[PDB]
Amino acid sequence: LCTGVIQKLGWCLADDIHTSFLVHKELKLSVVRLDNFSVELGDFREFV
Amino acid sequence: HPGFALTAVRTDTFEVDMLLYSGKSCTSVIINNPIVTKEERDISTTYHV
Amino acid sequence: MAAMEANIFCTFDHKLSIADVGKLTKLVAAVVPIPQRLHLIKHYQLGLHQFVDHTRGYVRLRGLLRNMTLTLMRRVEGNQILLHVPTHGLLYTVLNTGPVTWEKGDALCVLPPLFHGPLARENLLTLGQWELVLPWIVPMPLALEINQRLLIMGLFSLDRSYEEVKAAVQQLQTITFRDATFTIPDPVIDQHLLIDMKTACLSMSMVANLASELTMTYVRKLALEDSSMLLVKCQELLMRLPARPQHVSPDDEIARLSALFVMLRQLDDLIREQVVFTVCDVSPDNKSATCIFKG
Amino acid sequence: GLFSLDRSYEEVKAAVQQLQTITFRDATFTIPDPVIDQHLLIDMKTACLSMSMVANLASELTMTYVRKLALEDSSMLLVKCQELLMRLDRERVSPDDEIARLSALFVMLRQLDDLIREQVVFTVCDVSPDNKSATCIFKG
Amino acid sequence: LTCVMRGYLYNTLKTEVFALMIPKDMYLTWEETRGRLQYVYLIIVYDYD
Amino acid sequence: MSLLHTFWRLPVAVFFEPHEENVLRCPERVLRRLLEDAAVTMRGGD
Repeated sequence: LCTGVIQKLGWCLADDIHTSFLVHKELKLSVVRLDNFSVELGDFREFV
Repeated sequence: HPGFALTAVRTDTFEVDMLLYSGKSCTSVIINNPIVTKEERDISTTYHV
Repeated sequence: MAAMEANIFCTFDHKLSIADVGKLTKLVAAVVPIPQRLHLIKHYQLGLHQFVDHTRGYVRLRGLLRNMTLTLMRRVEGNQILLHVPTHGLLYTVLNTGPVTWEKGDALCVLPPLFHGPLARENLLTLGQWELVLPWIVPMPLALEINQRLLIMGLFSLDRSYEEVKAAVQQLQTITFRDATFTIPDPVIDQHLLIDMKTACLSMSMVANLASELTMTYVRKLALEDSSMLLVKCQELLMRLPARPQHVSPDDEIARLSALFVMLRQLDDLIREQVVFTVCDVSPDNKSATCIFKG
Repeated sequence: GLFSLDRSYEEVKAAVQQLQTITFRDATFTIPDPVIDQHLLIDMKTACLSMSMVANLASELTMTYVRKLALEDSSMLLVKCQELLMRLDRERVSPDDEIARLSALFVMLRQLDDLIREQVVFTVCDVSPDNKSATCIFKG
Repeated sequence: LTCVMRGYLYNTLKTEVFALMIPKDMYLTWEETRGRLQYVYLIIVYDYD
Repeated sequence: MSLLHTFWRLPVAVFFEPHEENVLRCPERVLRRLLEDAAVTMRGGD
């Protein structure tokens, strides 16, 4: 049951989205970056 | 060669420098002082004139 | 680099007579949809008329209207308009167009307009092969039965005779709500409605599979024991075909009920539109009301 | 609520009694029985009746349309849907009445939506040692 | 740890504004060309092996 | 007439290119001619 769930958190200006890397313990992770991010938490709702 | 004689039609677009003449006081532009509108956010504010 | 605009200006390119400006002033506090948000937009992109293609399908217009942005109209003046996007959760005053009569606490939905009677009031902004087609703001029951009836027509169109389908269309095109008479235009079949039908059938079958034997037998047991108006009327719609329950398992049944709730939600949201307003005040003239915003 | 008609049996009494006690984080309160005086109240009975009627109707209704859509379907989920109905069938009409039957299904489905969709009014971030008080951000 | 659950994300003087960091494997886009305003959703799907 | 026994009680309509999945497309004439040609070929090559 509940094969998939979607919840909403955030709205952004599309031009802000950029790519950058993250460093911890001297190792690098590659991430996408949404610069001016404003959050609005939504509840889980499931779709089948 | 088959029994037809197709013709081609095509368009070529150019980039051009123009000149423009107009008579003095040929039209009147009427204006008002710019109107300022405020829009607010916590991060930043923008002003529209 | 560029933020979202909250106040939208609009300027009609064609000249407006005093009658056009008066008709526009009457439209203060109406709900106008726009496809994209900019600080200064033209009347070609304003209104619903742009999406009226050669198909004219109501279901496709309903689907396409959902993706638009909702704006409230303010401060109409000489050749200029001010459109204002309502922030979520605040209180706003609104104007209504349809012959629907509102009340306290209705959940309002936005939909493409129907027409009442002879289509007699459409002389508003006839300027330049363009129309200021407003959407219809209606309370929840009317939108629910609208979506239900289009879905019913879509399902019934399957494999049935064209003449019987036309009789069903004649029945289902007409809607009565709060002693007002409405008629749907263009109940055509469209890809959006086909996808809705596919999802509806899948959800119905999954509900039928998940439902436990207790749920199946409860109707017949209650009908055998009790006799009431609702029970006999619902049995008349059903089909006719003591003992202790052979399976008694609360855990499996509660898990089953959770899954069936999931599938019922999947069936529900097909007919449930997104709530736009909840109203608690009304003008005694019924034209204007103050409503809280959501969505 | 659905067990209201089988209360005379010990199995149903035991199941209901085990149902009443709900256990949560350091809480073990019991939810009162909706069946009182060997009878059920009107709204809860209507909820159960509508639930069971929707579940009973869907089985007969969906079978006729699922085969047509599977004939039209290209994503094969409706075909497996018809297979699911085939296994259900092994396990166990006038047009206006068909229209009224679909209408009945959906109109009673309207009633059930209240119990089907819970709504969140508060989410918390502050808890006191005075724990019976907390701060929340509001949603509606 | 400090967490915001409304609005933008900025330091004490708002001299610096922090972004939301999402790894490339977990980031998904369906539309090929973006519109000015777009929302962020979290999706969990189950592959019933 | 039944030599194949199937788990799934209802067949699905074929789709997608042949590079995605293995399917048995099989005209009767093609199979019969294939067999009747192959039979003699095996015999050809104290």
